[PDB]
Amino acid sequence: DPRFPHHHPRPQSFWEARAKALESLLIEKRLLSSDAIERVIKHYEHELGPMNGAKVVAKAWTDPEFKQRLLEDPETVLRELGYFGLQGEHIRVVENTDTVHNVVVCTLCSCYPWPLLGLPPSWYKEPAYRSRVVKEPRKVLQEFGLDLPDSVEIRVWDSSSEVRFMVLPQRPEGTEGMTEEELAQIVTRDSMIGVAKVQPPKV
Amino acid sequence: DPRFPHHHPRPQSFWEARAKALESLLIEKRLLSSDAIERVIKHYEHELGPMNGAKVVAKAWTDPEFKQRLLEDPETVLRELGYFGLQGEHIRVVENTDTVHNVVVCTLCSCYPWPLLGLPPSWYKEPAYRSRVVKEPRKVLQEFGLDLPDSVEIRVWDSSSEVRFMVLPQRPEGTEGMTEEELAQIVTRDSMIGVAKVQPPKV
Amino acid sequence: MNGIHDVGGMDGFGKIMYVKEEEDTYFKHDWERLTFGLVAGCMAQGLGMKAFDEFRIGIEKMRPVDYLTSSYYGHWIATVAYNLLETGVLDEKELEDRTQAFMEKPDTKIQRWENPKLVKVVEKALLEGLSPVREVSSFPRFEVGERIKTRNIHPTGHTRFPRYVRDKYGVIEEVYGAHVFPDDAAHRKGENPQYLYRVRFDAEELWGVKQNDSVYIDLWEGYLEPVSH
Amino acid sequence: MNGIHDVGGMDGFGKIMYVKEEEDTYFKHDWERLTFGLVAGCMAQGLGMKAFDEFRIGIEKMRPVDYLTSSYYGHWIATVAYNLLETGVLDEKELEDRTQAFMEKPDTKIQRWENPKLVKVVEKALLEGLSPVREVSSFPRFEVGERIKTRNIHPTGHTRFPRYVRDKYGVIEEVYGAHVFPDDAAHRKGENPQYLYRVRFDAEELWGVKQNDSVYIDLWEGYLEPVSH
Ligand SMILES: [Co+2]
Ligand SMILES: [Co+2]
Repeated sequence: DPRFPHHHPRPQSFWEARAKALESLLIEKRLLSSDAIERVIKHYEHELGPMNGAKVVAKAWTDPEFKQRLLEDPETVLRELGYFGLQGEHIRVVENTDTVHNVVVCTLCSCYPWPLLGLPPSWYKEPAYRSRVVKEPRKVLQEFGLDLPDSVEIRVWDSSSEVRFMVLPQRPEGTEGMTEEELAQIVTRDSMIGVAKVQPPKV
Repeated sequence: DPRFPHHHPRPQSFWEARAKALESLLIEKRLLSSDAIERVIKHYEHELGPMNGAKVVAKAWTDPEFKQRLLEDPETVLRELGYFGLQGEHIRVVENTDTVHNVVVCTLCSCYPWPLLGLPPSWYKEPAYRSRVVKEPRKVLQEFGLDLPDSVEIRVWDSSSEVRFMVLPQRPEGTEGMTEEELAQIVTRDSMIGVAKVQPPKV
Repeated sequence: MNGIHDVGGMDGFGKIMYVKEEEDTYFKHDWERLTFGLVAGCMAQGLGMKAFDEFRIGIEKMRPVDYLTSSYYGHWIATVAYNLLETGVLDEKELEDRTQAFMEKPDTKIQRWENPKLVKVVEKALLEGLSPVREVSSFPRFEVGERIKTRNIHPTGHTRFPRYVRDKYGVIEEVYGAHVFPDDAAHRKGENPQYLYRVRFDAEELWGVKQNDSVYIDLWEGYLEPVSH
Repeated sequence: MNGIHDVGGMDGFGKIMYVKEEEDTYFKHDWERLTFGLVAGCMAQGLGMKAFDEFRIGIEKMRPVDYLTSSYYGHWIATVAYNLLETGVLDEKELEDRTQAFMEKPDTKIQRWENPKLVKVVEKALLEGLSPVREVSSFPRFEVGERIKTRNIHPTGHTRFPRYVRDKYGVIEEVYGAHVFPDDAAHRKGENPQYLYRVRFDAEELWGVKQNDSVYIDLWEGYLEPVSH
């Protein structure tokens, strides 16, 4: 025990107590206000969400010119739409095709384009996904229920720099006739990460 | 919590309870006897120890012929001395010189020549030593109080196969006149692992 | 550093706990929501953290057992405390006493205080961001299409050079421009911009197995080296 | 597998808890002494384990958090249970109930039983050992002094090919002969002997830094490949 300190992890309560200790200290010293701490929670829990990226996908799914502009100079296009911000300053959009499939990850931590898709999924920041997706993406995808043929190239994008990536899925073969606003409703968060494909609204 | 099972480690009591559960089950099924479980504890806790290797070092420190025989065909020499057994079937003896220093380890687990030095040190099986000794042996050695010049080559031996290694330290410059049995008393366990040098009996 | 956070390519972490997005809750506890604020609040003012480089190193320095056991937002708490202590914003003994106090009586309420002034600062950061793009006079060494070779180096400090791509051959896909160099900025050694490149690697080169898979990653010029002839 | 046990080259594990040998106690608890017996007892009879290959894999399969938290002898317990279940020597539900029982009332005594017959078997193993040396008809591919190159492969199962030496150049120092191949024996696929070699590596080749240090390690022929021209 005295020679095996590393065997014992700090209890979950410790971290909770530490966060409170930090909050009081920063406030007490007039370094951080309470209304500022709330502004953030409100902004990441009720203001940002996958809904933003969904609109981008829907617009590109219905406007060939927009799509091109988006794939060539994504940073400019997104800035005009207003989907810009902390951890979303530089974004690249990768397109899925019948022969190419894209899947993003952050093996080192959990980098995700907050301004576009909101906060990341719980499994996205855990070791299981981060460790395996780069070495055997096909197996990992099966676990999500996505079985891709061997003729389909899988491209894994690891966010090692401040640059973030978003996946532009293919328009399901059941739509046609639907409007932009109606298409934005079928685009799922997982489809923009590359772990799933948008299912046809047919059924 | 329900999606974060890997965050919680099994309590130390679980392992203890498991060992007992195993003991009763094996005994109850007449697969393992109690007098057999004791024979082993007695053999590794009271029969084997660093004392064995110490005698080998002392004999080589006083018999040039033995030393040569030992360095060339160690397996045969050790078999004649009787220092043979489980996890000690194949052993190699590496010699330290004024320009060469040897240090053994088992980065993958904790392989150690039981029949020769007994059970390994507590720090020898922990991650700290195993992870660093192969990349920056000099720093690790300083922590043990051993500061080696840059002109001295350090050879790290990682026990990846069933083959085990033992370090033959240099005879301190304070002995001379001492007998074999008297020299065996100054050879330390750590000196035969390479993390320390035998200090001169002068002081 | 070759820490536990660099899990790329490791085995043993088991299956993925997949959950439907409409059921995957963001924060389960109040202290987690608090942490997000604590992080965004300090960085916006440059308290202990100018950008995310100093933030990631704080996490990487955690003890392996704490990194795997504490929750995700536990990592954020560790780095915020690390950085505030380092930069002397808060005293060691000062923080320890509070932590213990809140572990004794977790229900203890905190004096509320407010001012729209800071709130305006935090909003500025959330909407304007912190682009690491900079301007330099150096001429980039590599060009799109060129075959590259990652250097075999093992930095002790922070670095965005994951182990699974060291000492491997790849192809430059894009030249982003110059970005703040993590390895230096994270240790307060000055954001010394360096050209950033997106390099593509084949599964065969990384894992020794022919599969129709490939990995794209962004590497700083200081991690790459030209192919010898 | 690229598991948490392959710590060679990692950072973050902190300082070494050095302790004087005359003060470093072997077993602090009785269950630890028990474990040693449990391990040596089964392997001597070939119960769940013929040699140490099946034994090491059992540990490697542990959950990362359990491997870092349980004590050293906790690893031994995990593998013994793993192997006994796998080989069907003991039933899953059968072991779970006992474990729980002993967690409820740890003071529960066990019926003592003995027989010098098994004791004689255990002694045989402890004194004769389990040499993995075998005889084969194959001609070794490499010779002492030859410059070699470790293969870039990432086996999913057991292997004694640590990550810090993959895809690196080295020099054969010795040809031991043929030894049981871990990668197969550990998974009960047959001990398919292979020539074992001791390869020497320079610090520069492994860590990209010129230092007067070198690493010696034993690698099976299946991990090595000839240098292209
Ligand atoms: Co990240
Ligand atoms: Co070992």
